[PDB]
Amino acid sequence: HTLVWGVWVNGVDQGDGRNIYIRSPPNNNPVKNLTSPDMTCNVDNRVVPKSVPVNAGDTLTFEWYHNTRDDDIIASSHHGPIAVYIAPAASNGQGNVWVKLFEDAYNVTNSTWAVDRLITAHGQHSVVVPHVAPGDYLFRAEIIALHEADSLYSQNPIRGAQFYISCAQITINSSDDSTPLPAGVPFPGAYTDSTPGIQFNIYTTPATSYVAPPPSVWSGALGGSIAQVGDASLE
Ligand SMILES: OC[C@H]1O[C@@H](O[C@H]2[C@H](O)[C@@H](O)[C@H](O[C@H]3[C@H](O)[C@@H](O)[C@H](O)O[C@@H]3CO)O[C@@H]2CO)[C@H](O)[C@@H](O)[C@@H]1O
Ligand SMILES: *[C@@H]1O[C@H](CO)[C@@H](O)[C@H](O)[C@H]1NC(C)=O
Ligand SMILES: [Cl-]
Ligand SMILES: [Cl-]
Ligand SMILES: [Cl-]
Ligand SMILES: [Cl-]
Ligand SMILES: [Cl-]
Ligand SMILES: [Cl-]
Ligand SMILES: [Cu+2]
Repeated sequence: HTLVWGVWVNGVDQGDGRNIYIRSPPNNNPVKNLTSPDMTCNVDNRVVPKSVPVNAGDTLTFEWYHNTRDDDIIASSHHGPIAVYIAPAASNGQGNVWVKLFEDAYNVTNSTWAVDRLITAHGQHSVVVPHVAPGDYLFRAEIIALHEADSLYSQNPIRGAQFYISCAQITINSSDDSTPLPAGVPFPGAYTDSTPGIQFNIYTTPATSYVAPPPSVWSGALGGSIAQVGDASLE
């Protein structure tokens, strides 16, 4: 159970975005139904009044939290991967529009899942804004918590993989459109019961064995990381 508080751009806090430039749901409950429209941008998908201005090559940092800003972020039990996708705003997230910019699952060196390092990063993880067409976009940040992913929600609705999905409204201003956005995947639709990484037992399978759900990261993606860029406690 975790939500996005806001974003930073090039290490500068853009301020509380909840229901402002983040299409925030009313609480931190997970989405579990892979076929539901809630898979797109969570349970309250509507246009919010602001869109964060960025340029290609900028660092866009999502900041997550549990109950209050810069708290425990997400429960430590929620081991799992993190992804970020992009789609044009005009889609409203519908169709085959979502392009993957970032994926982190398990890091063998450090023996840590993406979620583990998200906590250590005070909720912060980033992508570099790609050289796509200037305009309005949705950035869909997705945490998958696997602590009940031994089961399938479709089979047992009290268990299953848990999705913490947040959509940020981002306006790309300066960009040469040298890497125009390719075809994407639909949400709901891309993840099914047979998809690698949706049904997995973290308690008996080695994490080195884990395969995150496709699609793969777009070759035009410019970078990303799970790491603190800024100190909220000084805000
Ligand atoms: O169900 C057993 C599993 O519980 C996990 O903890 C979650 C609780 O089940 C869940 O009810 C609680 O929801 C809280 C939420 O954290 C809080 O922010 C909000 O204000 O109130 C909700 C209650 O309405 O969330 C926790 C995770 O934070 C354990 O993590 C898991 O190991 C255990 O198996
Ligand atoms: C999952 O979502 C589908 C598509 O909206 C819906 O028809 C179905 O009833 C949902 N499942 C549950 C258990 O609510
Ligand atoms: Cl839970
Ligand atoms: Cl659900
Ligand atoms: Cl860090
Ligand atoms: Cl550019
Ligand atoms: Cl579907
Ligand atoms: Cl980065
Ligand atoms: Cu939770």
